[PDB]
Amino acid sequence: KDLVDTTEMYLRTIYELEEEGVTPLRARIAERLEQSGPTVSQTVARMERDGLVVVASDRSLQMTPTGRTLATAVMRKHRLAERLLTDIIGLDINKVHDEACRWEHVMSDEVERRLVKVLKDVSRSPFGNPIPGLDELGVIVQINEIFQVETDQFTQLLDADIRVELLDDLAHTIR
Amino acid sequence: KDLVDTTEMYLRTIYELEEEGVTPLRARIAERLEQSGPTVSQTVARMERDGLVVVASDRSLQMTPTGRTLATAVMRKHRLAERLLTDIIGLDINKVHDEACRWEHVMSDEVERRLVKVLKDVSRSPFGNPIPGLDELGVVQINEIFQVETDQFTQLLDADIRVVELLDDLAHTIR
Amino acid sequence: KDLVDTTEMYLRTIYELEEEGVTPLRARIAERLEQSGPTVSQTVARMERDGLVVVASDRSLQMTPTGRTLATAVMRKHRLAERLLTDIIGLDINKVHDEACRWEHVMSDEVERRLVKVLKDVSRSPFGNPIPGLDELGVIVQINEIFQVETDQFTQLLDAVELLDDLAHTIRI
Amino acid sequence: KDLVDTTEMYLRTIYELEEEGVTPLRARIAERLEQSGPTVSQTVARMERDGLVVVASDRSLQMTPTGRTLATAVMRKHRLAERLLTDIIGLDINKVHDEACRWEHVMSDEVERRLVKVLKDVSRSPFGNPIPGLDELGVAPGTRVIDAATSMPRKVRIVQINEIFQVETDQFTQLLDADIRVGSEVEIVDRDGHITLSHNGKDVELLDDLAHTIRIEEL
DNA sequence: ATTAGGTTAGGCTACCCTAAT
DNA sequence: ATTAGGTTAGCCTACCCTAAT
Ligand SMILES: [Co+2]
Ligand SMILES: [Co+2]
Ligand SMILES: [Co+2]
Ligand SMILES: [Co+2]
Ligand SMILES: [Co+2]
Ligand SMILES: [Co+2]
Ligand SMILES: [Co+2]
Ligand SMILES: [Co+2]
Repeated sequence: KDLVDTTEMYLRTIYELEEEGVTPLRARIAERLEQSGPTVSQTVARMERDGLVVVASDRSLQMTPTGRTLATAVMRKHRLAERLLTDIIGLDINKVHDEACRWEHVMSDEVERRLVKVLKDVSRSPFGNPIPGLDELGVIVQINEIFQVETDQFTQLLDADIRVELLDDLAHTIR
Repeated sequence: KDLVDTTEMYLRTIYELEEEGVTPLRARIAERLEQSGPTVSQTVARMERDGLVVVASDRSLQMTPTGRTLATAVMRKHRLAERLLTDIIGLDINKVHDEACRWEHVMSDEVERRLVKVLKDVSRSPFGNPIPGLDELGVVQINEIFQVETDQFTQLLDADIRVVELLDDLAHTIR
Repeated sequence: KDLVDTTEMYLRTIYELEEEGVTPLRARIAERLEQSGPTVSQTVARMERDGLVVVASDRSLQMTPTGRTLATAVMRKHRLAERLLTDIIGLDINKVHDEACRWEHVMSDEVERRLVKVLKDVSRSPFGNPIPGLDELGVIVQINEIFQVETDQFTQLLDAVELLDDLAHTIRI
Repeated sequence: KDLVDTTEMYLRTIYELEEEGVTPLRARIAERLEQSGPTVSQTVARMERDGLVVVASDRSLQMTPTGRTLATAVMRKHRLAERLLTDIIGLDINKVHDEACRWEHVMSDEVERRLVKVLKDVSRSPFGNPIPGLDELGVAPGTRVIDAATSMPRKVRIVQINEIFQVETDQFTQLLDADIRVGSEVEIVDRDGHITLSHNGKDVELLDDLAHTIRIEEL
């Protein structure tokens, strides 16, 4: 419980939802980030005030171009870190996602570029998630980021040697 | 300007001052961290309230054992990160200290251990600073304060110096 | 800890400060009502949004006519209740101010008027505080409202003492 | 629209329902306090969470002993306030119930006791509703009207007006205007479907739902 | 009565600041 | 440093609601 950077985790979340094909709703962010309703609605307002996102007429969250850009950069940083964490540092595969969930917020663009070089392929994350917005950087198919967080159900997935019945909610999670 | 974790950078700074042989004074933290006087005196009060440090009868800051412990862990994380950034990632040497000033607050104990393994020697930081509290982990030199002084440090790098006239303040910086 | 009606107790407080001759500052409200700084600053913003008060260029609180009006009505209701509580109900004199601090927020204009009738004089509260705005209703000198709250120092006053430098400007005469 | 204290008004309401012999259901509270379905269900949850009441297997609301104790103290506070309001303050009889519905939530146990002293009898409220839990404070039933009416009318004495009726404005003000007060000698019939009272040649037709909310005597 | 998704009012702490003591 | 007074981000709870089940 410490998003490190709240705004970033909110945008990464919207991004994620989009990835999973779900409609970005304040409610989503709420449950996903385990934050109170009023809370997320407020933090989101702040965001909108900073032209990072806009709550549509239908309550859906449309990241502004600028908000979108950042959301992406974060997703990219996340997956890149995961790759380095596993490929190079060789950190335990379960802890990898969490560690990255933190680093995504403190990794510079340079370090990112350096990683591109030092890393073999940078197509996808260790979990098969395609690493985004690399163009801009100036340089089973996959288990969605949302599943990677589901520890209990994920380790049950790892106990099966997967690179097991999934909760109806986690259904649309593994592409 | 974003300590990432205020308390940590506060303790790491007290630690650092001790290193340079300076007396840890609220005043130091203030200038070093470019923060208002009242601000630091209050943040510190918070710390004291959390038995992380105590303001001596002589206004000096004495980290409690527990505060001391964390202070150490942070410095450790810092230098460890620096080594990885340079040795492995190969990130530009000037940017190295800053990136680490960030990572130190989001690097887990595990990744640290993994680093110990993947890294050659972990005696000192790329700047010659002795990596501390490795014992506890369960597994000459340009002071940290100089590494921040970009202009004066790059003037130091323009002279090809690895582990001229330095500001009287930066004097006790290079041991 | 339950203002019953926040906005009211905020206004009544600004009124009170004015009475004691103190400059109404968010800071005052905070300490007086034992509420966080950010909290009172926000609740006040709400008030200002409802044209009940405005934060001066010098950070002082100037109740708008409307705000002022309400603030007064509250103070009036408070003292009237106190009188009723002591004179008619005969409730213990220390508990009186507290009970009133509650009733002030749920007493109607009518009840007030009825009270004026049933009560002897309604010049001041049992604590000598002059009952205000009896006109819109259409109808030792005194221990300030702020002192009536200081239980320990007040009962020492009832046991009759030296008053805290802060509570100094509290008892007029 | 401002219960002053939500929890209290909810409990007082369950209390009331029990009094009128109605089954305490979330639905009742909803209509009675004009609050959305979801709303009351949730506020009740909170209550249950605070062991104030429990939603039976049959969806009925059973106040825990603690919840019950509070409900009672509120009803007591209400009726005591009403008495003071009328007997002492002499506030208009219609405004009396509303003022009380507010005061009930801010009147101390002490003030209550003082009232007991200052007040003559404290058997019932100005509307004939018996003041409860005077024991905790530490200090006969009439026939529902709906039961006394007949095809052929009869004179009878108003003995009780339930707290629920006092809220039915058009309905309450109406009776209050026929100059009907507790003690009035009134006439009552079951004329083609509905029950009606007549005090001063004035006739007041009771809503079928309210017919139960008025206890009667026999002169 | 519940599921789904919001809301406002009112309150809080951590952390940061300028001016005047 | 401290007094004095205030500020933003980030959070929570008690309560209320409508649309759709
Ligand atoms: Co991940
Ligand atoms: Co994260
Ligand atoms: Co360094
Ligand atoms: Co740092
Ligand atoms: Co008073
Ligand atoms: Co009050
Ligand atoms: Co009543
Ligand atoms: Co009520």
